[PDB]
Amino acid sequence: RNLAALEAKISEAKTKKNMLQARAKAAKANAELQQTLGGLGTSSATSA
Amino acid sequence: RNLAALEAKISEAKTKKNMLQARAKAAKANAELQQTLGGLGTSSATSA
Repeated sequence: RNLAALEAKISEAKTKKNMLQARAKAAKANAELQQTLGGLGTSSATSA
Repeated sequence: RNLAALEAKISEAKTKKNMLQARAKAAKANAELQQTLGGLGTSSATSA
C-alpha cells in the first residue's frame, strides 16, 4: 500500500511539475513577446 | 497582431527615412547651386 500510493504520488508530482514548468516557460515566453514589442521602434532613430 | 503592426511600422519607418534622406540630399544639392552661383565671378579677377 505504501508503495502503490508512493508511486502514484511520485508519478503525479513529476508530471505536474513538468507541465507546470512547461506552462510557466510558455507564459514567460508570451510575456517576453509583450516586452520585446515594448522594445518599440519609437526611438533615438528619430533623433538621428 | 504585434508582428503585423511592427512590420508595417518598420516598413514605413524605413521608407519615410529613405525618401526624407533623398529629398533632404536633393534640397541641399539645390541650395548648393544657389551657394555656388553665390560663388560669383564678380571677383579679384577685376583687381588683376
